[PDB]
Amino acid sequence: AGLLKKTTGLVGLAVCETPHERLKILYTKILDVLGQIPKNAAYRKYTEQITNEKLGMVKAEPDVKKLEEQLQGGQIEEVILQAENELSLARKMLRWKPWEPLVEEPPANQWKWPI
Amino acid sequence: WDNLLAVIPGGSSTPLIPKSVCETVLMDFDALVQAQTGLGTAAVIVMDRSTDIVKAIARLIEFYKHESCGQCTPCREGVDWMNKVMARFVKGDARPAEIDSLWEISKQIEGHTICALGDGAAWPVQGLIRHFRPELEERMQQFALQHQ
Amino acid sequence: ASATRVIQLLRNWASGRDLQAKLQLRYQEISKRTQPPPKLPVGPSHKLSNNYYCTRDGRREAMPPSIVMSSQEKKAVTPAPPIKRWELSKDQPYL
Ligand code: SF4
Repeated sequence: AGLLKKTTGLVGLAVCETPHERLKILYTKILDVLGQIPKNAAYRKYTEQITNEKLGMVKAEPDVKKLEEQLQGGQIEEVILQAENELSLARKMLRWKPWEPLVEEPPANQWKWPI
Repeated sequence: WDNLLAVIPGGSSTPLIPKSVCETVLMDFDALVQAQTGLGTAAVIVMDRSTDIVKAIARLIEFYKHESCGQCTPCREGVDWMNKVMARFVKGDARPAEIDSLWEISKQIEGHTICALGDGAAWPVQGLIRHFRPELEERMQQFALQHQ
Repeated sequence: ASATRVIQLLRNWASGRDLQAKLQLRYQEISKRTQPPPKLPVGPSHKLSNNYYCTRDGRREAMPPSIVMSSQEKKAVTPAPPIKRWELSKDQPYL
């Protein structure tokens, strides 16, 4: 927390003045969109393993200055940006649906370099 | 017993034994084997302090070079290589690491030959290396000292 | 060097610094071009004692890519620990 940081050190990236709850209502959203995905999905178990877990201290600890080393994710103003891509990514494999078997096995021994 | 420096136990191929180990051992196949040598043909050769062990097997290893049929390369090449490097050892023209180098090639031609002469050559020099090691170091020390 | 103290003063004042301390050219400080013969060292494995190439087989010791999964509770990991935010240079933090 403390005095609002004038600049985050990355041009284009802006300092958000309400970062803790922005992480909160983002982090709920991936948990929300994860609801559609099946339980057997490998994505979901990994998602919930780091979503509400990392929703933990941000819910508990409110000082973003201490929150830097809570997630080892760098500056908070890009962590919420990173959470945005995770929310974005969750939408992506809501369509890819990758837990089916391979579309096609690799044709003959194409791999196995050298030739 | 004071005079004798070492004794060829049972044959030229069998590594020579010094007084330090041959003070009690019985001349039998089993005791000779555990004495890092062999009874072989019971060709016991006595030799005193006055003679040099290096000049002793010098003529011995020279005879081995004069015999090898040359069929397999380890005996054909190594034994002559042994003769040249050991000829330097007589005067002492080698650094301390050459004894390990001589030991290395001695293990190289040991067993790798078609016949047992190749190892039959390894054993005498191998026994000389393991027993009169300080003698080789001081003989080489005199070589560099007198030819400084 | 040649240059008299008068215009040396002109260079020093106009540039705001003393240039006679170090100049962009060279002088007698350069090592002369007839350096004595060297005695370059020998290799670490140049010993004639145990030196078998069966030990150092850099080309040979390489192994195929290790098979771990092929087409033919759990925990979440990362390819490496996340980076550490390095601190400012103690010598000079802010230019
Ligand atoms: S070890 Fe035997 S086969 Fe080989 S070169 Fe010597 S005598 Fe010939």
